[PDB]
Amino acid sequence: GVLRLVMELSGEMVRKCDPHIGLLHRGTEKLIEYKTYLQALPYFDRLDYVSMMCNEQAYSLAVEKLLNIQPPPRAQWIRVLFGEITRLLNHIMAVTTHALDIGAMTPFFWMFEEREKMFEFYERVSGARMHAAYIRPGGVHQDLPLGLLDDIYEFSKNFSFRIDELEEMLTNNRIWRNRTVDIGVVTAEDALNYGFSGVMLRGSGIQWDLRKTQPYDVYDQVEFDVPIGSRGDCYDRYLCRVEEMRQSLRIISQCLNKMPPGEIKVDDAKVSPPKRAEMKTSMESLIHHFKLYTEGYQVPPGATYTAIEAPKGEFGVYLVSDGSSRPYRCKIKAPGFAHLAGLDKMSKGHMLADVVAIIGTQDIVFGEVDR
Amino acid sequence: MFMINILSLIIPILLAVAFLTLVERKVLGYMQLRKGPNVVGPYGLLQPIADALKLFTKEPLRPATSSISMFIIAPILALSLALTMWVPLPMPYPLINMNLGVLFMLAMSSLAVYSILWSGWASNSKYALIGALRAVAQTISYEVTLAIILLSVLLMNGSYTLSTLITTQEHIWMIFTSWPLAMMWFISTLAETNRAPFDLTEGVEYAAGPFAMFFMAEYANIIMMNAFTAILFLGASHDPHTPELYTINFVLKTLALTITFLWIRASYPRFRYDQLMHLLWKSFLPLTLALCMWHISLPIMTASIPPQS
Amino acid sequence: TYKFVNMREPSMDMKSVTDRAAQTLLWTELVRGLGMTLSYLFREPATINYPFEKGPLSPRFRGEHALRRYPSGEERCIACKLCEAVCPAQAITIEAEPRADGSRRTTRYDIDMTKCIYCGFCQEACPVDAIVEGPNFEFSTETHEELLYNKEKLLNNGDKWEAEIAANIQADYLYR
Amino acid sequence: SRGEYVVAKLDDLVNWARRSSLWPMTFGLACCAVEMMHMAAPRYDMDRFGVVFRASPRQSDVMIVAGTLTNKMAPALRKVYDQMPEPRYVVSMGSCANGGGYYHYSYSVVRGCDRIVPVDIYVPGCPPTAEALLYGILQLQRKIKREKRLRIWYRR
Amino acid sequence: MWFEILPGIAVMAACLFIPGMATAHIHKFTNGGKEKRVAHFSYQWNLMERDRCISGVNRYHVTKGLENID
Amino acid sequence: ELVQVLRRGLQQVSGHGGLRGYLRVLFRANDVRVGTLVGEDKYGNKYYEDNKQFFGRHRWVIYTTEMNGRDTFWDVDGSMVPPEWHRWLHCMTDDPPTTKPPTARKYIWTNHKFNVSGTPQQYVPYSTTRKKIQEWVPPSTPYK
Amino acid sequence: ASATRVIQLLRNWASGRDLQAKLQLRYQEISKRTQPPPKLPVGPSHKLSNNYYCTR
Ligand SMILES: CCCCCCCCCCCCCCCCCC(=O)OC[C@H](COP(=O)([O-])OCC[N+](C)(C)C)OC(=O)CCCCCCCCCCCCCCCCC
Ligand SMILES: CCCCCCCCCCCCCCCCCC(=O)OC[C@H](COP(=O)([O-])OCC[N+](C)(C)C)OC(=O)CCCCCCCCCCCCCCCCC
Ligand SMILES: CCCCCCCCCCCCCCCCCC(=O)OC[C@H](COP(=O)([O-])OCC[N+](C)(C)C)OC(=O)CCCCCCCCCCCCCCCCC
Ligand SMILES: CCCCCCCCCCCCCCCCC[C@@H](O)O[C@H](CO[C@H](O)CCCCCCCCCCCCCCC)COP(=O)(O)OCC[N+](C)(C)C
Ligand SMILES: CCCCCCCCCCCCCCCCC[C@@H](O)O[C@H](CO[C@H](O)CCCCCCCCCCCCCCC)COP(=O)(O)OCC[N+](C)(C)C
Ligand SMILES: CCCCCCCC/C=C/CCCCCCCC(=O)OC[C@H](COP(=O)(O)OCCN)OC(=O)CCCCCCC/C=C/CCCCCCCC
Ligand SMILES: CCCCCCCC/C=C/CCCCCCCC(=O)OC[C@H](COP(=O)(O)OCCN)OC(=O)CCCCCCC/C=C/CCCCCCCC
Ligand SMILES: CC(C)NC(=N)NC(=N)Nc1ccc(Cl)cc1
Ligand SMILES: CC(C)NC(=N)NC(=N)Nc1ccc(Cl)cc1
Ligand code: SF4
Ligand code: SF4
Ligand code: SF4
Repeated sequence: GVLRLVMELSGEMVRKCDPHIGLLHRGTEKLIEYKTYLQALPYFDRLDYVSMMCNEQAYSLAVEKLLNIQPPPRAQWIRVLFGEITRLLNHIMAVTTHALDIGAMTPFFWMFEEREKMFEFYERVSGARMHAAYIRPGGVHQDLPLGLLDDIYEFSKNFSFRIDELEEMLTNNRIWRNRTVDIGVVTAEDALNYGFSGVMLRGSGIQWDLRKTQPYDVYDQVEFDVPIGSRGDCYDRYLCRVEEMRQSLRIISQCLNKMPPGEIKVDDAKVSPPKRAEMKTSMESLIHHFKLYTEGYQVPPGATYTAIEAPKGEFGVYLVSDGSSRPYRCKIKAPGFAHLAGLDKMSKGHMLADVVAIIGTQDIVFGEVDR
Repeated sequence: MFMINILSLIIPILLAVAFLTLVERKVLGYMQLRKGPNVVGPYGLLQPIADALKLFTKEPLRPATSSISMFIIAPILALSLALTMWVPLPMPYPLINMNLGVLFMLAMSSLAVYSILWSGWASNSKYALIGALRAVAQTISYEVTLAIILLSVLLMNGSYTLSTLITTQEHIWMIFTSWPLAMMWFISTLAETNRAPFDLTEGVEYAAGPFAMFFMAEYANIIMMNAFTAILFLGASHDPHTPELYTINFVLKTLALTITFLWIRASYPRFRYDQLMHLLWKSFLPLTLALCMWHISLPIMTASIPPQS
Repeated sequence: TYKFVNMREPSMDMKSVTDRAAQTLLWTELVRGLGMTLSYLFREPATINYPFEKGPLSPRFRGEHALRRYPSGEERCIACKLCEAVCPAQAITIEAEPRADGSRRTTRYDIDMTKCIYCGFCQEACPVDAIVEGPNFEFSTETHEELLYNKEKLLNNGDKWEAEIAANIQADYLYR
Repeated sequence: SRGEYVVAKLDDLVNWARRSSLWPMTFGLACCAVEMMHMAAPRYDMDRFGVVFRASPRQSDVMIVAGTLTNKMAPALRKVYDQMPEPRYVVSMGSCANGGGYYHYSYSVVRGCDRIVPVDIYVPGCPPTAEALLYGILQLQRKIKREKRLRIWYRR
Repeated sequence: MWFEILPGIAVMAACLFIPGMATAHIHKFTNGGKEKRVAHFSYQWNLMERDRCISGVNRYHVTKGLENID
Repeated sequence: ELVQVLRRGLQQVSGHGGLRGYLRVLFRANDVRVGTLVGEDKYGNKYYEDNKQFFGRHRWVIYTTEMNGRDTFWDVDGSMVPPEWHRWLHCMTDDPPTTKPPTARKYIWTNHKFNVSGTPQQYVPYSTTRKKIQEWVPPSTPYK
Repeated sequence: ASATRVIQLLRNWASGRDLQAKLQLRYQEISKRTQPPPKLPVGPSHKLSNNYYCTR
């Protein structure tokens, strides 16, 4: 709804595409420069608003790498589980909105009921249905409420049937195959060099995935498969997304089985706020709470670039700290920026409906594109 | 009494169009796991009235750079031709019994094509004009296919009389006889009415009252197409002493076909323009010609030529 | 590990060719899609009857802000301005002076609800649990001004929702 | 008076149609648009209230500004608002639409869509719950129920 | 549930019942309780004209027979 | 069977107190389901529970026909419920206020109020602080 | 759920899978909205001795 596209056509073909991004630019990086490290978390929460907890996790990983601290194992497992839940949310949104643009809406409504249930999980764990601000540098804000894992298990039980119902309407449909097959074909070298990451690379056939090549949190303790495309088109990307949903279900099952006990934030009151009882009974805890919530913890001077495998590709944060309690520089690399830059390459020799399909398969969020 | 018959043919059609809008919304909701309008009235039986009242008491936006003559004529022509195609339909007795009723339907549809072109050319906007041109091309192609199919079907009827169609279908169903023609006829009617998966135009300049005229014309055309298909391929038994049985059966079949239209719209994605154009000229037209040849040859080779009278 | 999603050559034997030709001529997958949609039609809808039925919530839900009091009736806020320090959106404006009895109490406490992002940082930073996010979420207004709450409005909200807010805090204060 | 009674009844009839049949144009600019999709989802089903899922600007009566309105986007919003035919209403959903939200002090953000278009209903939240947006829509409906156009006209 | 769609379908069926039933009733009313004559050909039209002439009340549906000839 | 469903519908008709009650609950609530009564507040709202329904439809409220000074026979809001029944209805707990009464305080409102936007009782903001700088008042006695 | 037996057979045949096992609606299988109070554990640094911050 915030996309302006200038297209030069030759009768029916599309000879030139020019995306005029910038309709959702808000100066997020400068605002982050003016905020502190804790006050900048919701900014990442609002960058890619289908992968909110994934963006929170990326920012938390960057800040923790700068601080040279380590989250507890239970916090890491919770972060991985909710990252997989958010990946399910994002893939559902992408596939359903792609179909909604190309015709079909009933899978949109079904999978959005499923999204409503996952938002109920989000609200139970955080209190906010969309922008949890739950994953923070040093762990997570609060422990899981009792009985949440049982509901997550029930949802995981009753989701493969939903995926199968979605596939019954689109996978073998000849209309869907006509709309998606051999459209937006991109070679492996061109995809890379234009700067592609994630689903685009997997569809083009490149065996690359950050969760397996550069593991973070406890992603190296779970078993899952990486879908690989063969023709590098919209249909292959759709199949890859569906298989990624199934693999994320498997990872969720593993996390539910192997959730460990312990604390949920780093036991370092100079970084993570102390508990309320300790703050109300201990002078050191009160001082640390006061300082953390007024000035904020200082981060040693340096510069880091941390990237994670967000559901839309490689999401990266380049954080530059000058030793103060506020970040000096914060560059946000969103996967959709390079994809929308490469939209013109993929739209050659196609039509308007093909351009719509290419945008849908690129799965562009203009919030993260513009920042 | 003839004016009374005309009004009894006209007004219930408009009421059925409004409640068809309501039924379509509810059926789409229940297929999409929603509920549909159930708030405005008891089980939602006031939504068409509310929509009609709002559209009537809504401000129009007639463009300054527009031909007022065409801008007024196009909805009038569309609605008049939508209402006209109900007078030769027998249920079981047509209002106007014509010796050649089918050709009247074909001519009325061919004239009804003009409304899209005139509405597109009235707005004096390039993009709406291009959309209208694409719609015209799609409609004329599927008109060719519909004409060939309808010619093929009537070779087992013996004439262009729908009463003779009923008499022919007294025993068994033309859908049993010629089901591939039924498939192609149903798809071509979908494409002609521009319902999904062929709603390329809606996938704009008119608003408020004149928009409602086009909406009513389109839905009346949909109902008329379903009724014609039910008569042509799903012929019911007619008893001269109790005609109401045939009327009930025909109405049930028409409702089933319209509900199938809504079902297909809910179920399927949208075709691309060139894809649906290649669907006809390269997949439907050759099969239509082959089946036309087969249905010409069949009565001669089986000594089953229908009577002219 | 990895897997292939669309690398599977169909067999070219006469049986498979005839099956694929029948699928092309007879719309088998389209009939399958119709059947799935019909099944969903005959399923039960998942719609709640709002406003007579409400969607499930949690004690951690963040909604309209409120200022609490002690059981003795004295207001909990001590004018410490950790609110203003930690608010990401700078939606809280606090001005304080000694009270007539010498207490450290606020004289101005304004929250711009059109600027707040409902992030819940203010109730985490309160050492006395004065400012809270109440469970109310149906406080839509017909003017921009009505969303500029002040101390009187916040105290009225706290008095109005004190029972539910106290119950939620009692239920979810062990996780904090 | 018979004339007063007739104009009151006609006003009640006309307001009932507009209240019951709402065709909103969703200006989904940012994360607040997702909650609108969840309101249109099966659980809440905005369609059952007579609120159509989506409509074109020409056939729309309500504009739901849901998202951050930027300087590069404000002219388009004003253009579509002008193109909407009267009677027209505006619902500003979320902090970004209401005021500035998290981006109030940004150089490239319009601090409130009320600086561009007259807003009828303000829905607070970030993002507002689907129930909150539904409550705002019902409040707009009840506000339409209080319109007295014919009563004002008859007393001119 | 799914049976809430029936009232709308019921109203549609009631509306679509009116045309055919009204046409049949008017045809039987304007022809003395008999189906309207279908004059698809000049022979049938001549038969109708002869019937009207022999009736003499200027109504083709007023049929005469053996009691009329003798 | 269909007969069982028809009998259930007739029982629902009889469960609301005849025909007038059934029509009233159909037209002002758009639902004719019957459930066990849990309790009633001081304003007239009646809260019903039916655990056989799926989650989200197992608890509901029938609003009163008149709350405070406003006629609410047709115009019913979600803000008309008191906070305790609000918590119960939104399912933050499994304990109705009748079973678990809220703690009583001398400052808690005894009368609940709904959203008063668009009404003369609407909230109007104002500055709650005194003037910062006091001006100098000239003397009231002429110098010459 | 509460559907009739014929309706259940029709929906199972049309979909091709047994839908009674996998229901989109939650029927009392979810956790209670009221849970017993928890007792969260402490971290590794909650030690009264040999816990100097200069070593961690
Ligand atoms: C905007 C474009 C407008 C284009 C048209 C403008 C001019 C209209 C001229 C109307 C001429 C009418 C001719 C018929 C006169 C009566 C002849 C007769 O009795 O025929 C018996 C025949 C009987 O049918 P039959 O063929 O079965 O006859 C054999 C059977 N016997 C002999 C027993 C009767 O009637 C017909 O053929 C009916 C079809 C008439 C077709 C011509 C009229 C078309 C009207 C629709 C088009 C115009 C719509 C305009 C809408 C508004 C636009 C702003
Ligand atoms: C939205 C989901 C739709 C699911 C499918 C619904 C239609 C079921 C038929 C198969 C799928 C559609 C195929 C195309 C259309 C086929 C038409 C067809 O065969 O129709 C069958 C019957 C009519 O066929 P019939 O069997 O009655 O006719 C006999 C015909 N002869 C004598 C020539 C052999 O129509 C219907 O079932 C209508 C279905 C649509 C309307 C639904 C609401 C009414 C429900 C039944 C009410 C019964 C009492 C009515 C009043 C009686 C008074 C005495
Ligand atoms: C098949 C049916 C098709 C048609 C269906 C629709 C028609 C039937 C329902 C119509 C309902 C009425 C709608 C009218 C429009 C109302 C809203 C509107 O446009 O308001 C804007 C205006 C408001 O006027 P205004 O001048 O105050 O406008 C404000 C200023 N501007 C223009 C800047 C906005 O409405 C009118 O001007 C309408 C007034 C005339 C209508 C009749 C009102 C009086 C009726 C009673 C008369 C006396 C009776 C007793 C004595 C009798 C003696 C003989
Ligand atoms: C063939 C076409 C038929 C179309 C309609 C078919 C379906 C009709 C269904 C109608 C069911 C009855 C609806 C009743 C709604 C509630 C009526 C009432 O609430 O509204 C009153 C005013 O509403 C109207 O007077 C009632 C209209 C009922 C419907 C009339 C028939 C529908 C019009 C048909 C037009 C067909 C042409 C349009 C086709 C598109 C205001 O009363 P109120 O102020 O609260 O008094 C206090 C309430 N007390 C008494 C209980 C304390
Ligand atoms: C094709 C064009 C069609 C023309 C049709 C013309 C015929 C007029 C149309 C009549 C339609 C039916 C009348 C309106 C139905 C009212 C339904 C009633 O229930 O509404 C009530 C509203 O009543 C109001 O007081 C207005 C009554 C409606 C207007 C009635 C006017 C009197 C009848 C028409 C007289 C026309 C003028 C005659 C002058 C001599 C309460 O509903 P609501 O507001 O949602 O609040 C409940 C909200 N819930 C559901 C969530 C609980
Ligand atoms: C993305 C596609 C969008 C681009 C294409 C959209 C084209 C829209 C062009 C917008 C220009 C507006 C004029 C075109 C529509 C004219 C509609 C109209 O005539 O409405 C008249 C009617 C007048 O009032 P009444 O209802 O008759 O009396 C009661 C008063 N309350 O409505 C109005 O209030 C409109 C009056 C002022 C609007 C016109 C002001 C702008 C005119 C400048 C010229 C622009 C022309 C556009 C040229 C298009 C090609 C470049
Ligand atoms: C009225 C009853 C309703 C009951 C049915 C319920 C509704 C079912 C409708 C669902 C259909 C969904 C909408 C369909 C839209 C798209 C249709 C479609 O795609 O068909 C095109 C299809 C394939 O196109 P593509 O694969 O894309 O082209 C690539 C070529 N290699 O082509 C077609 O023409 C379809 C075939 C139609 C005719 C079938 C005839 C079968 C052969 C007949 C043999 C018998 C000959 C008779 C002689 C007998 C001698 C003894
Ligand atoms: C920025 C991302 C998260 N949001 C979406 N608006 N994707 C999109 N294609 N969704 C959508 C929803 C409704 C309609 Cl009518 C058309 C498209
Ligand atoms: C496809 C969408 C825009 N349409 C609708 N949900 N209802 C509709 N256009 N309104 C309407 C209802 C009745 C009549 Cl007679 C004329 C118009
Ligand atoms: S919830 Fe967050 S943005 Fe809102 S007032 Fe509290 S600290 Fe500020
Ligand atoms: S944190 Fe608490 S005590 Fe401090 S200013 Fe805010 S409400 Fe008052
Ligand atoms: S108010 Fe919050 S959720 Fe809505 S657009 Fe702004 S940042 Fe996104």
